[PDB]
Amino acid sequence: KSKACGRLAARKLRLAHKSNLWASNAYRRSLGTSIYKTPLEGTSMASGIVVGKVAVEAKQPNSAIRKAVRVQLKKNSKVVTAFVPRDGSLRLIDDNDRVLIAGMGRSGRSVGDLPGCRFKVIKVAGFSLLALWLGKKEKP
Amino acid sequence: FGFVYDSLDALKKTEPKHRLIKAGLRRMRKNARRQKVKVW
Amino acid sequence: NFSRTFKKPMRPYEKERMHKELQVVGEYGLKNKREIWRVSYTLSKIRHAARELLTLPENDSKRIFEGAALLRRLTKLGVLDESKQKLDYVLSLTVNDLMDRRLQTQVHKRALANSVHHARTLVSHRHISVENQLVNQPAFLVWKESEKNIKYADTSVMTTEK
Amino acid sequence: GITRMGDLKHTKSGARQVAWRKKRNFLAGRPSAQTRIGEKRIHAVRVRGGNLKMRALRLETGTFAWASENCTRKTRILNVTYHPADNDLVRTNTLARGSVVSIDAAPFKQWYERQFGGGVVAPELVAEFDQGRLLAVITSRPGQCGRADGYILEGEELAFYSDKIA
Amino acid sequence: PRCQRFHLKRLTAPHHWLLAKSAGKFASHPSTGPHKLRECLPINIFLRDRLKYALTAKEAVAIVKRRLVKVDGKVRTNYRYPTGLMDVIGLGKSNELFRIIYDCKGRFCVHHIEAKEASFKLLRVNQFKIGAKGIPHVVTHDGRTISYVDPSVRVHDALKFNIKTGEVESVIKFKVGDVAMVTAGGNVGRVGTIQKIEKQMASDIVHLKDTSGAVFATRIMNVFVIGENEHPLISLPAREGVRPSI
RNA sequence: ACUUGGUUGAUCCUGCCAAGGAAGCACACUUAGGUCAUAGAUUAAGCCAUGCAAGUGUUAGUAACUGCGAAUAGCUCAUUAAUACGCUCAGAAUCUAUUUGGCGGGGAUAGCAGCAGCAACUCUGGUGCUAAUACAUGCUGUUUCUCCAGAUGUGAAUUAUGGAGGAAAAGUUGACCUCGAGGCACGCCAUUCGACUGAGUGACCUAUCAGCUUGUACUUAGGGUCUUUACCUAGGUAGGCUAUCACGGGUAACGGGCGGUUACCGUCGGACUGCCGGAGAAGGCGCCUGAGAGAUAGCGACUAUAUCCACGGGUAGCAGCAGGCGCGAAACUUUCCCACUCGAGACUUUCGGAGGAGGUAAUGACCAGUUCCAUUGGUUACGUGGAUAGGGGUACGGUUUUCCACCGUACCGACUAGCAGAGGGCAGUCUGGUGCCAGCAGCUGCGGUAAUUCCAGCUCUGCGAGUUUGCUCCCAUAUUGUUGCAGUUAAAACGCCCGUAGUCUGAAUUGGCCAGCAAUGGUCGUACGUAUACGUUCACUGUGAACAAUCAGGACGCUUAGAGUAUGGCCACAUGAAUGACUCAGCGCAGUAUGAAGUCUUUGUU
Repeated sequence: KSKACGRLAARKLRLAHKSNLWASNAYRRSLGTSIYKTPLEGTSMASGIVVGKVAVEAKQPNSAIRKAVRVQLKKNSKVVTAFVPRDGSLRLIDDNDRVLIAGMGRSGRSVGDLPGCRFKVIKVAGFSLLALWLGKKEKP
Repeated sequence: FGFVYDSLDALKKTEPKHRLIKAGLRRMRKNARRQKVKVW
Repeated sequence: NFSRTFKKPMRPYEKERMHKELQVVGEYGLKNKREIWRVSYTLSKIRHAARELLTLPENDSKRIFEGAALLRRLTKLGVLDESKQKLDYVLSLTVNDLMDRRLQTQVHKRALANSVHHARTLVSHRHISVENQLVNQPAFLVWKESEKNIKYADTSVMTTEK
Repeated sequence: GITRMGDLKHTKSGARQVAWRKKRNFLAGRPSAQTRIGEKRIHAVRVRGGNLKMRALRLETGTFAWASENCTRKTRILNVTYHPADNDLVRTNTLARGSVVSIDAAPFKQWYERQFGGGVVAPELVAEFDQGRLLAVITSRPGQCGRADGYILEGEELAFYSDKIA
Repeated sequence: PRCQRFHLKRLTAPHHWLLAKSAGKFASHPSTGPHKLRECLPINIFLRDRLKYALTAKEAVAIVKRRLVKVDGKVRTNYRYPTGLMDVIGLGKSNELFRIIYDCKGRFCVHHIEAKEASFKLLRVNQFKIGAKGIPHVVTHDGRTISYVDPSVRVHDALKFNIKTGEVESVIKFKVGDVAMVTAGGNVGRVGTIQKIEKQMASDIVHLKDTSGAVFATRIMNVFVIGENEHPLISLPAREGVRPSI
C-alpha cells in the first residue's frame, strides 16, 4: 500500500527513490557543490594576513561587544571577520600578522550570540592562542 | 642453526663470504665506473 | 594486518556502568578501565560466534565441526566444566569468569604473590615463570593444564640477591 | 599514421565517441599498392612477427590457368577491360582481385596442337581465340601476395562479363 | 599495453606452492617450458621448500649448476624450469629418484620410489591431428609430439613412456570403469573410478568414486587416466587421493 | 537491537536543532620503554641545481665488436561515464623472441696507430691495417594459384592430409667454439610466457537534457591489416538507436579485489590500498630498431617554460631515489648496503635508489611502568619500618653485510602525569575578585555589585600516555522507509473523467485409501500410443561443475597480544599450511507445489 510491491516492479522503486533524495537537504547540499562558492572553500583551516581589528556585538538578550578581527585569506584573496576567543587576546594578536583561522565548530551556520562570523582564530605567528593566553610560549 | 660436512671442500665453495671473514678466512664502481661511458 | 582489540563504551557518563566497572577493577587488581573493555570485546567474539552456530540446524556440517572445536578451546581455558560442556552454556559466561583465568589472578589464588596487586608486581619484575619459561606479561591466560605450573622465576625469590 | 582503428567512429546509437589513448601500432594501416601494369618491381614490407608481405607495384606477366582442361601457362597481361568495384581501376589499368583482364594466350594456343592435333572446346572461346586475347580474372591479391594469377573466363561467366564490357 | 613480464610477485604466485607471505616480495618466475605457469613447480623452489637441502636461493642455484640434478633423463643446467605431474627427478650424489604428483588437497608432494618403476612415465593425449604424409600424431600435457603413434590412441588416453628410448609401450583407453586422478579445479588431487561420462553438447562432464564411497564430478579435461580398473600403473601417496572428512 | 536538553502558565504531539558513539585528514597541550606499519595523493600531471638509478665475461663467440637486454620493475591518477575494469565465453578470423618436444637439411669494417678542426657534447672527419656462432657465398621443402578426392578427427569446415599441374625466389645447404663428452646454430610444426581481435552482461548524478544519427545502418566488390569488421574506397538499397530513458550536460570519476560504519537490510569511501588491469611521461603529433614500442633515463619537429654563448649556435626533460624552490591547513634522510627476496646477462663471480637496514615524525596498531608488603598515632588515607624494579650507565657474549636498537650475563642505583571539566543534557549552591562590562557558551542559557556557568585559589570528577579543538562522513534516524515512515486538521491525495507506456491480473487440469517417523512401498482406477529410451521448455528449489591477500574460521603458548605459517619429538621420526564466504550472471543432471509461456479452428493435425 502507498507504493509498488510487485515482483517486476524494481524500476519503479529504484527510480522513485532517486527523486526523493533531492528533498533531503544533506544529499542536496553535498551534491549541488554549492560549497565551492565559500570563503572557507570547504577547508577546515585557512590562514592569511590581518587587515585590522573590529568590534562586533551580540544580538539579544546578551549585551556584549565580542572583538572579532578582519582577516584577508592567503589562497582566495577574500576578506572575512573572525572571532578571537579568551579575555585579553585581542592585545596578544598584533596588527598585520599571519594567523590560522578555523570554523566555529557548528558545521556551518552562525553559533552563539554572535551573528555573521562563522570563524575563530586558532594560531597567530605559528604558536596557538591557548599557549599565548596561558603564557607558556612567547611572541617577540 | 648449524651443519657439519666431510673435509674442507664444502665451506671454501658452498658458503657465503660473510661467514668466512667472521669465522676466520663501496660505490667506487658506481662513480669511477660510469666514467668509462663518459670518456670513451 | 591489524585489529582493534578494545572498544569504547556507548555512553560515557552513566552512573550504574561506572559503579559496576570499579569493583571489577578493584577485585582483580587492574590498571585502567580499558583492560576491562578488551575482555568485554573478547567475550563478544566468543558469543557472536556461538549464537550464529545456534541458529544453524542440529545436524548441519558447520555446527558439528565448529561446535566441538569451540568447546575444546574453552575447556583448555578452564571456563566450561564437563557438566556444562554443551554449547548453550557458551552464551552464558561473564567478564568475572574470564578475568579469573589471567596470570595475575592465578598467582593470587596460588597465593605466591600474597595479594592481587602483589601478583602484578611479581610478574612485572620478572619473578614468575610457567614451566621453566619467564612471563613478564601480567595478562597471560592460563590453560588449567598449566595452572599447576606457576612458580617463582629465580631472581630475588630464588637467587636471594639484594 | 594511417589507422585501421575504429573507436573514434560513432556507435550504432549515433553517439559522439571519444579517445582514451593514442594511436597504436597494433592497428596501423599502410598505403595502397595501386598495382598497375608494365615493368616488374616489388617492395618488401616488414610486418607483425617479422615476415614479409611482398607488395607488387606494377606487373607485366601472370600465371594464368585454364580450369576445365587442367593446364596453366605463364602469360603476358595486356590491359584491364573491367572491374566490378571501380571504373578508376579500369582507367589506370590497376590489377586488383576480381579484375577482368585480357591475356595473349600464346601459350594456350600452343598447348592445343602439341597435345591433340579429347580437347573439344566451346563455341564462345573459338570466337575469342582467332583474335588471341582471352578474357580472364585475377584471383590473387596483388598487394599482399606480390604475385598475380587467375583462371580463364569460361562458361556462364563468359556470357555475363561480355555484356558488361559491351 | 601488457608484454611478457619477468617479475612474479608473491601473493600472485599460485596457492600450490606453500609460499610465505613474508620472506620478501618476489617469487621465482618459472622459465618457459613444457608445463603451464599455474600447474607447474620449478626446481629452484623444489630444493628450497620440500627437500630443504638449499637453505638460501643462492645455494639452490649452486647445485643445479654443478649438474647433480636430472629432470627426466636430461641434465638441465637452466634452473627455474617448470616440472609438474609425472616428471621423474633423478638426483646425483646421494642420489634419490622422485616423481612429482598431487596430494589429497591439491598441494604438491615428493615421493621416494623404486628405480625399476622410475624409468617410465605417463602422458595424457590432449590433441590429436594429421600432418606430413597422412601420419597421425599426438601432443601431450608436456608437449611431447609423439609422431608415428599407433591406432586406438584418441583424446584423453594415457601413454606409458619408456624415457631411455622414445617409445609408447601401453595405451590406457578412456572408458567407464577406469581409475583417474583429477588435476585441476576444486577436485584437484583426487582418485576416482569413473562411473559416468556425460557428453556435453558443444563444449563434457565425468562422475567419479573414492574407495571410501564419496562421489564428485569434474570437467573432462581435468581427469588424468592413471590406470585400468582399481590398480594403477604408479606408486600413489599416503591416503591415495581419498581426502579426510569429519 | 539504548536514549536526553530545547516551542507551553502546564499538557500530549508533529518536528527538527543540539548533545552522544566510531575513522581521517589537519591544529593544539602533554609524554618512561618495546615490537610493527606507514608518510608531497587532496593544491600546482607546477618548476628543477647537484649525486646516482640498465646494463651485460664465461676454462667454451672474436678496450671494442657481436649476442641478448633496455617494451619489465619503479612512479603518478591528469584524461576516461564504458571502447576502459570485472565476469562469462571464442578463435572454425589471428601473430609469437626465448624455453621445451618433434621433425628436418673469400672481401670489409670496429677498437688499435697517426694528422687535424669547436666558445662546447657521451659529435667526429680522413687515412693505415686485422677479427667472426656478425655479413655474403652453397654439395627436397616454404609461399601462392588451378583442378580431382575430402580423414581413423569435430557439435560442425570441399577442414587436416593426399594426388595431378604451373610459378617464385621472399629459400632448410652445421663452410663454427672448448678438452670420446659438453655446447651452438639454421628451417618448419607444436608448446610455453603472453599478445591482439570479437561477443554477452554489470554499475555515479541530470528531463530547467525528448528526439538523436550521414560512414550513420544493412548489402555486393575491392584495398588494407596479424587476422575479422566502415577500419577505408567504390556500386545498390534507406536504414539504425529511443519513455525498459536514446542523445546531450555534469563530475571536487582511473576501474576492480576491497576499506570505514552497522543487529539484519543497507550506506559512504576507494590517489595509495603493500595486489590485479588500464593510461601518461611539460603539451600535442610523427617515426626508426625489434618477438614485442606509436618507447620517452630512444629519435624527429613545432609550442610553452629554463639555461648557456667566444652572439657563430645550441643544451634539458625527477608523475625513478634523495634534496630544494613554489603551492598550502597538510606530508621525512642529499646516509649505509648487494647479504636476504629476486631480475637482467656471455652469467655460482658482474650490476640493480627494484630491494634490504638505520635516521627523523603523538600520524596508525598491539603491549606496558610511574611502586610494593608490614604496623605507630589523628578520621579504613592522611616522622616511621623495610623490600623490589626499569628508566639509565659500563663491560662482554649473541645479533646483522655494518652500525643502532633489541635478546642475554655481571657490576654501579635508596627521576616517572597530564589533558578536559564541576547549572541541565552529562563532579561544589565553597571562599575571594568582576558587576548585561570583560568574558564563557555545540544547545538551552549565564554576567545588571549576594554569578552553583566569567576571572583566580582550594577541594572534587572523568579518561589516562594519552586528551580536547576544526571540517568531511556514517550511526543516533522507520528524519529516505525492499525489510520499514507519513499524507482529515500538524508538511503532504492531481478539480474531474478518458487513457497509452508502465506495474498488477478470479476459479479450473492425476488423485483417494492403508502401514508413518519420514524417505518410500503397497492397494483402488487400466485409461492398452512410441516400433527399454523417447513424448514441452523456462522461472523457482536441491545437488554438481566452473570461478591471492583481506573477511569469517581451524591448527600451533611469537613470554602474551596485535601477528606469523609454523612447530612438536635428544638417535634421524611425525606432521600442518583445512573448510566456508567472497557471488549476481553463464553451465549440467534431478524434482514439478506455486507463477508463466506452449494451444493459427465459419473447421485443426498425420
